[PDB]
Amino acid sequence: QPRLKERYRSEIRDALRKQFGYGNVMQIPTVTKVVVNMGVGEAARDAKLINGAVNDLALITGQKPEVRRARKSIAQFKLREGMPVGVRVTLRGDRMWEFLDRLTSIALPRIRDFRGLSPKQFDGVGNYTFGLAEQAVFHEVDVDKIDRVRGMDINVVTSAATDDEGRALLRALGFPFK
Amino acid sequence: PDSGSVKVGETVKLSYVDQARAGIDPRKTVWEVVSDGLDYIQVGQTEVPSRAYVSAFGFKGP
Amino acid sequence: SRNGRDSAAQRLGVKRYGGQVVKAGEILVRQRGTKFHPGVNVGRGGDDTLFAKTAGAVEFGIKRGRKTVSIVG
Amino acid sequence: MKSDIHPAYEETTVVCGCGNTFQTRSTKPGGRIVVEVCSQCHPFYTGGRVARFEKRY
Amino acid sequence: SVSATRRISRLRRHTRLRKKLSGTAERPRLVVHRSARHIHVQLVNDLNGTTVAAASSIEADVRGVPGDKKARSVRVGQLIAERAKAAGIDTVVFDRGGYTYGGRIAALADAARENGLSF
Amino acid sequence: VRPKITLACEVCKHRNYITKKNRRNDPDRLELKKFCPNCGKHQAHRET
RNA sequence: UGCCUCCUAAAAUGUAACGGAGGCGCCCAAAGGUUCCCUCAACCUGGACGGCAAUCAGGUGGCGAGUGUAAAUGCACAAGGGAGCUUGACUGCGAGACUUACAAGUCAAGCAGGGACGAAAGUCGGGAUUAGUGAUCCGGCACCCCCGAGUGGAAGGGGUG
Ligand SMILES: [Mg+2]
Ligand SMILES: [Mg+2]
Ligand SMILES: [Mg+2]
Ligand SMILES: [Mg+2]
Ligand SMILES: [Mg+2]
Ligand SMILES: [Mg+2]
Ligand SMILES: [Mg+2]
Ligand SMILES: [Mg+2]
Ligand SMILES: [Mg+2]
Ligand SMILES: [Mg+2]
Ligand SMILES: [Mg+2]
Ligand SMILES: [Mg+2]
Ligand SMILES: [Mg+2]
Ligand SMILES: [Mg+2]
Ligand SMILES: [Mg+2]
Ligand SMILES: [Zn+2]
Ligand SMILES: [Zn+2]
Repeated sequence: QPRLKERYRSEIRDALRKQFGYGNVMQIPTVTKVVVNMGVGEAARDAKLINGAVNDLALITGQKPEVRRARKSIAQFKLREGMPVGVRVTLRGDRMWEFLDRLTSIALPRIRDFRGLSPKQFDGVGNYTFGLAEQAVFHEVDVDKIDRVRGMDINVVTSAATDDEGRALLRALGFPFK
Repeated sequence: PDSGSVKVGETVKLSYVDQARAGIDPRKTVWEVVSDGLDYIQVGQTEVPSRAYVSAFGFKGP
Repeated sequence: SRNGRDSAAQRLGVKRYGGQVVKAGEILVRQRGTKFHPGVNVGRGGDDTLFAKTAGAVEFGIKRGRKTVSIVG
Repeated sequence: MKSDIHPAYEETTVVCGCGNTFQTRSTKPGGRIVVEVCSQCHPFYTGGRVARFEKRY
Repeated sequence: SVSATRRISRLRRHTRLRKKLSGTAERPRLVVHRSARHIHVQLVNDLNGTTVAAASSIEADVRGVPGDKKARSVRVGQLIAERAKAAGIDTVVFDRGGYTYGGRIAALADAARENGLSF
Repeated sequence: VRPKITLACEVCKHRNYITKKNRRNDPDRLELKKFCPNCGKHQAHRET
């Protein structure tokens, strides 16, 4: 039992009913999926992704990630149609919360300049996305057994129908903001 | 090693051609043996294209 | 001049028409692509030639936005 | 494919220098992930120019 | 809205196999309907849509059966295979209904062949 | 570049078939499981 | 100067000019067969390097993308995209037809042998279709063991590829 999941339906599921006058417990939001991708655009040269893009996201998340291929060819990026350029993984259910806890407690408050992150980074549904500068200090990786550093960005998909309700959901889980 | 010491230094980057020629895989062709299937390779920390790099060693066209 | 070359015409079109009693195997419609679509008792063929499979009269009609070549045997 | 290609992932009790500990699941071998800063050693709880001459400058 | 992706993308598959598999007066078509609770099946005769024999898993002869949901599939496959043989039916085509062959439906198919339906 | 090749049998060496392959994509001899009327059953076939 | 597609072409077919536009003399051992699954382009919003455009998430989007290759007819039910095994890119036939001066060219359900895939129903005698080709003569090769110039053989001839 992940401790952020038991924290979810205990009082936060009770919290939003006071805030909006709903008529069913099905209309209350729930985070459904969290998507992580590197997007290694440098990987179109020299193929530094084998011990470079699969393994580093593996220890951060827990499962082997999907290597993605490019939809069409672009000349200026030196990138064909079908070359590996991005590395995606997906987190559902009981592994999703154990990434949401361990991000927001031992990784995400290792991010400086405490305005939190931006609460203006929602899309129009209630879906968030933030970024990371380098291979962060998710302490599962080590700096002496890696190649070059590489950032990522992390999507979070919810059942929200508007942004502030999606902001009301994701604030109460461990995402700092201003 | 067993005993002794091999002092290296951080002013050296290694390139090693070998007697066993084990980097060559006898199942795949010349454009994948050296260029790993992609199109632009790093050689001198620069952007030299793959087909134009293997052609510098004689392997061209067919 | 630069033009002037053509290909031989290929004699396409509809060959047996509606209400027409045909024997088993006759070419009903020769075409490129499926301008007409096979219906009941009509097979397509390797270059869209809509042969018949049974003796009987030929009738045409609509079936879900695709016009049909059928046989009431 | 939810079989023996994914990395090893069992439960892992994590401690900080603040003393606040908790028990989650991650890929550190031994249950031995050690941090020096956490999310409860910080707020998210409560929080030239004209001041030049005030040292008689 | 995943109660609409499941309906739209199962009559997208049901009409994919219905092209090549028709079912007539001598070889009718057996259409299963796998919900999350029950299964239904009927034999349809696609010339005027006249169903010849159905057998549901909702009446008392199947509702009073011990076992799990596959065990009520093996029972209802013994129903229509002996409800076909009052209409005089001995070969049929098996419509997957859009679903995957395996599980509750494959236990209806292998329990409808042990009582006469030659497929 | 696409020479005509021929597929002899592997039991009885009859040259039963003939087709084309790309000589630089496939520098080795094709193996397919084709019929043989001498034997009346499928056998293997290499090139010559 | 032969071959394919459009237009001239007068709403079946056909139809000339040193009329008007373009292609072909190949490609694919999977880009074929099959069973199964999926939906595109473009546009808007949010995001580490990221920009008009790499990778991610969510909206609106019924064919404006894609088709190995010119154009036309087609294809969203997909022939478009992805995956698992495979060799039907078979052998013996082929009722009946299209086109046709002749020679040619084209399509073919269905029958058996032996297979592939599918739980079955069934589909498969190359490719979404139409081009990627060349008569006869005379030679080469492999096999069948048909005739063998008195007889036994052989030389040579012949047959199916
Ligand atoms: Mg023409
Ligand atoms: Mg190959
Ligand atoms: Mg005309
Ligand atoms: Mg006219
Ligand atoms: Mg294929
Ligand atoms: Mg396809
Ligand atoms: Mg051939
Ligand atoms: Mg004939
Ligand atoms: Mg057979
Ligand atoms: Mg089988
Ligand atoms: Mg056939
Ligand atoms: Mg063909
Ligand atoms: Mg002569
Ligand atoms: Mg003699
Ligand atoms: Mg001789
Ligand atoms: Zn701390
Ligand atoms: Zn043989």
